[PDB]
Amino acid sequence: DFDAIIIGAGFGGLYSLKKLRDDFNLKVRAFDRATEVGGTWFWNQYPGALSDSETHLYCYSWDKELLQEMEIKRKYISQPDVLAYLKRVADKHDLRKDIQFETGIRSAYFDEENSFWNVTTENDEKFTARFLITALGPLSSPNWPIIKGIETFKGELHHTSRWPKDVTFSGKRVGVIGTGSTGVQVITAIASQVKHLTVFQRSAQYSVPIGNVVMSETDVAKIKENYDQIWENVWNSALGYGLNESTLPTMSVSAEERDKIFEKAWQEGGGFRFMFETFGDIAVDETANIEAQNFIKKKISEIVKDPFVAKKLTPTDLYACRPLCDSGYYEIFNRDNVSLEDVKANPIVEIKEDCVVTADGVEHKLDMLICATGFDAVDGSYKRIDIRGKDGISIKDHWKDGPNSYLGMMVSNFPNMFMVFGPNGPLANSPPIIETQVRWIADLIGYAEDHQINQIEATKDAVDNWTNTCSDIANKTLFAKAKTVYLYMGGLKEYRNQISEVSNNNYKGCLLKQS
Ligand SMILES: Cc1cc2nc3c(=O)[nH]c(=O)nc-3n(C[C@H](O)[C@H](O)[C@H](O)COP(=O)(O)OP(=O)(O)OC[C@H]3O[C@@H](n4cnc5c(N)ncnc54)[C@H](O)[C@@H]3O)c2cc1C
Ligand SMILES: NC(=O)C1=CN([C@@H]2O[C@H](COP(=O)(O)OP(=O)(O)OC[C@H]3O[C@@H](n4cnc5c(N)ncnc54)[C@H](OP(=O)(O)O)[C@@H]3O)[C@@H](O)[C@H]2O)C=CC1
Repeated sequence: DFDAIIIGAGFGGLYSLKKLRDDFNLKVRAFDRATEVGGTWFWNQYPGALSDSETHLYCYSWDKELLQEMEIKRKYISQPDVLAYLKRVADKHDLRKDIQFETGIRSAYFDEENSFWNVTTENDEKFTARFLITALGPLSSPNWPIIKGIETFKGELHHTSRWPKDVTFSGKRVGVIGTGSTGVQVITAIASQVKHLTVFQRSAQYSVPIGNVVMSETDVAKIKENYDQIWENVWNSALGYGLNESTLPTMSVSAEERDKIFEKAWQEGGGFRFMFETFGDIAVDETANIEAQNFIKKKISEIVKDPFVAKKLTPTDLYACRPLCDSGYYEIFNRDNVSLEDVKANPIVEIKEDCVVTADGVEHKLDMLICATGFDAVDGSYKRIDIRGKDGISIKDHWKDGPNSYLGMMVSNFPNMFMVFGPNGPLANSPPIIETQVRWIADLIGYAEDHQINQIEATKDAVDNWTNTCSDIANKTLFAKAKTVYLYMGGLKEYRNQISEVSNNNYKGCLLKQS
């Protein structure tokens, strides 16, 4: 028996464990398939892996001594350094003694008689707990491209999600399929290391410089001396990225003024900075969105000296989402050892023992093929567990059409289960989201223990209520004319207001059962 079982030992699961064990004195065990803490920062060790958030904000805020001890080496933080940070958190707070590593959870079945969860590992070990905390992260299974003959390739074949140690690039012909955030990071990191690089691009996206520079001891001292105000700014913001979130309409200033504002953000770096510190309506007004696109289009044409390559890199969609972030991506395509293939116009039709074949019949001979082709959607990690709630309803069937929840944390028919960084949550920097959710869930569990209530479940109506306010906010946005509602788009501050009103009003929308 435990009071709570936690699935996952990334950012989300580690603070869940700290909060429930040490602040609410509950008996807790966490599980992870990994051999070490860190979650996605343990699993994802591909070349160029880098935070989107600046280093001083991509971390916990709840341990003030840890903040003052923070290593802030560069403006953004690389994967080995995030992993080392989370390892330090687990060291300082004695967390691993209550984490069972190398242990996958195969099933969790709710026992309506006892009002607790029966949790079974992949090695048939059974544990019981009143509450189930699912901290599964935003990514499900690695998505491989479905291409005839991929199994015949005899060279090195790697998905970015399983990047092996000891990979060497010198002298090799390498291909990369995929040009999302991970593909851009990999391509930028390895182009100078390989004999030849072929990029297989299905859809060009916009990318802005990230501006990753070293941090002087003075830069760092200025942050740490003001850290309380910095976090207060996070909690009162929509995105939690430390931005000065603009209200200025894009088309309310002159062309010369507009160019200077975009250039300012371009030089300082960051994708959210470009989209939301410049002007206030780029995600809302079609004309504003096109102006932002055209700024980046002009940059691509200036950086990439061959205009035919520049055209291939230039996105074609009418409206644009938030741009990627890079450390020298477009410059890569000026190199003599880089070839860009548009596989919308010239699709991949076959992989053979030594090559990728495109529809023009060209054999692209490769020593190594890197699939930066992404992951299944967030609800996949839930459906990959055999989770059965009331009446034995499985989460696979409950979410057959997509995920739906209350506040991003509670699922109807699944009592005493609480999601951390689950579907239908806010779009903001993730550590502040996870801290917000862990603290709300722990307060709810604490109120349960005080009031002797043993079953907490959100109602069908509350879920539909949450789905509607997500739909209503999203429909003021361009993001239907671009690439169930997966995200609450009201921002971090309003999300915290939303869940504060629920807890202040006796957990409206939650069925509470007393024993
Ligand atoms: C390179 C990179 C940069 C990023 N930068 C940012 C950024 O700047 N800002 C931002 O907001 N987000 C960013 N993200 C995304 C987000 O911050 C991370 O996904 C975040 O660390 C998620 O933490 P988590 O604990 O919620 O999930 P994860 O770190 O994904 O941890 C989930 C864990 O659950 C375990 N698990 C799952 N199913 C089971 C099971 N059945 N049994 C046992 N264990 C299981 C997994 O093994 C995994 O270890 C970035 C992601 C990457 C890859
Ligand atoms: N640094 C990071 O990696 C971070 C990632 N994230 C999130 O993590 C998730 C994963 O990012 P990423 O790993 O880049 O995965 P993405 O899904 O974002 O991009 C996948 C890439 O592979 C291409 N692709 C997929 N299938 C095929 C195919 N069959 N043939 C050819 N090309 C294909 C896609 O092209 P198309 O566009 O045509 O499908 C796209 O270019 C995203 O949701 C991202 O927002 C968030 C923060 C940081």
